[PDB]
Amino acid sequence: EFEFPEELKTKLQEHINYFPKKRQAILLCLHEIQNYYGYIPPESLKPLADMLELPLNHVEGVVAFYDMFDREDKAKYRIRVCVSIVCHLMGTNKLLKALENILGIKPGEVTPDGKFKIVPVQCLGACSEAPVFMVNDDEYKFESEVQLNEILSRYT
Amino acid sequence: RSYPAIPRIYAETTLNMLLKRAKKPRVHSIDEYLKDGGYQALEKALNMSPEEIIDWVDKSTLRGRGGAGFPTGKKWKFAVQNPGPRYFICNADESEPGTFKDRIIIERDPHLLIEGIIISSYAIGANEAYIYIRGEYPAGYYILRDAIEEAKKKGFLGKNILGSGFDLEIYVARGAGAYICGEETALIESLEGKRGHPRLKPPYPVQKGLWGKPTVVNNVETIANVRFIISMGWEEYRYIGPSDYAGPKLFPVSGKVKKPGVYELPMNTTLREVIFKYAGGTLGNKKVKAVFSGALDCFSSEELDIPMDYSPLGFGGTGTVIVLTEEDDIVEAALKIAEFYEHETCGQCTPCRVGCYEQANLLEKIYKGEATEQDWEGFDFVNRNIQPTSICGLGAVAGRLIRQTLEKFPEEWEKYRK
Ligand SMILES: Cc1cc2nc3c(=O)[nH]c(=O)nc-3n(C[C@H](O)[C@H](O)[C@H](O)COP(=O)(O)O)c2cc1C
Ligand code: SF4
Ligand code: FES
Ligand code: NA
Ligand code: NA
Repeated sequence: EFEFPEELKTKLQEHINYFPKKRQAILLCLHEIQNYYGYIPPESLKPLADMLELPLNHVEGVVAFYDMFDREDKAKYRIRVCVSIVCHLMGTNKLLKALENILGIKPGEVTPDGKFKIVPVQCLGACSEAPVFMVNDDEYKFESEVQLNEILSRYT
Repeated sequence: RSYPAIPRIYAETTLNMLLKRAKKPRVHSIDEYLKDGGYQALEKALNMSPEEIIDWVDKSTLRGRGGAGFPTGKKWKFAVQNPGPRYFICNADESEPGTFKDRIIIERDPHLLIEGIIISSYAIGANEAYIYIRGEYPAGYYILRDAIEEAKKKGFLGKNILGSGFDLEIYVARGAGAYICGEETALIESLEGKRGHPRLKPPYPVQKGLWGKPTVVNNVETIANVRFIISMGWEEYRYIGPSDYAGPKLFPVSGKVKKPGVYELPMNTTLREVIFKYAGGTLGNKKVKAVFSGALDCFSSEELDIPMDYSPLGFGGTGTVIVLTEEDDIVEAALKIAEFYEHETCGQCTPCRVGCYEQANLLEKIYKGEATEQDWEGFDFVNRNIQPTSICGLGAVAGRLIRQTLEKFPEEWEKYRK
């Protein structure tokens, strides 16, 4: 009943054809789906399971295990905020405060328009530039609220 | 093409090897790499026997840069005693707190890594290699995919590479949020399209790895040394730094220092020198209270004169240096480490599963001043009992740093108990 748009199906097929075995493509596929929809639709997994030649149970288990994937909230832009030791030391809390001031939301929340979701994450591997955040694939050092406001204004 | 935004991590080198290009914060493409003699070590290696390459890498004293410090040549030698086919895997999962050394090679000098992968693969007779890169490094992924394409177009990958009869494809796989997928057996499970669950060892991957076949897993930084060993020879390589722990080493330094960034230094450098000589000293010239070796160890200010080597009294680990100064609350910092392990246990082993959770849950109570006497005693017990029955290193170290803070900073902990 649920079916991938052809352009997305094409991209999933590229991934599945890329590695020697189809099932190796499962994470690339799930990244692609999340990119396309703004989350992982529950209904997407059975079709994905079929393309990978895997039981649905397997695909469900994988989505549950890997923290980057989100089956619950659609968001156009995921603001991943590092909450691990170095960012905490150097001012995660200031970043979160600035985010609440600008966007009106806290970690785990999505703005009402579905535009931004704040996602607390473990160390992003940019600790010298603490406190670190990502907006989808883009990554930044937080300097101040004025600076953050300008960065976020680039995402429409 | 354009890549996602990356913060420009500061990088500095006294050796001009791994950071010869990566000291500049931008992508160096194949033409720039070739200008400097790029891929010539590969050409040399293809005119050598695999056995000879293994021998040089052995005699270089190169050790694993991914945390366990296993001798690289010995690892390769073990793999090739087992019947093929064999697989080569580059571990680019780098997810330990404080640790950002591998990404600057990936993102700025991808060809240094690729050249090392091809040589390494040839040495062990692998025709299929992988890079497993964490999902939170999207720019590195796209950079690597593009660099691999560049290398193919110049004839360094594919079939019958430079007439040698050696065939190689390098596949790039992406993680999806699990620190545990840096553990080599869980990494392999993820490559096989499964959850990142570590396997009982032995067997070690070099005997039974990807699809049950001999598999060498090496860290990005480890592999980045291979070009130099072939180019210079093992003798000259061994003249870099002290003769026992030879070669360049990357040190990702963060926290309360004036110049946070990645430092390429020899391993006779002391921790004190890393902080004060290279990283510009502390913010506000405040006194050093502790150094966290990622999420593994906590060194006190009485332990700064140690060498940054793999010796028994040395810093060890991955050379990750997080600096805390006199006003930083050690218990608050310990909670952050507990939170990390809570978030990253894969849950297969009961004391790890329950222990990582309880350690963080109780420490949070302690930090907030809501802990009962039982909570205090429970915290101590759990901290000491995460390791039993553990099948991987996470369970073995989840309480290690925190226990060190308890031993080295008793007065601060006592304040929370009173
Ligand atoms: C929980 C855990 C996480 C690990 N994470 C990494 C990692 O991100 N990168 C890495 O290269 N090794 C990591 N390792 C060590 C690997 O299992 C392995 O020893 C290493 O990749 C081997 O390459 P090397 O000999 O070049 O260090 C981790 C180990 C454990 C126990
Ligand atoms: S020790 Fe912990 S992280 Fe390692 S396999 Fe067991 S439960 Fe998983
Ligand atoms: S602690 Fe935040 S990027 Fe490492
Ligand atoms: Na020779
Ligand atoms: Na990962």
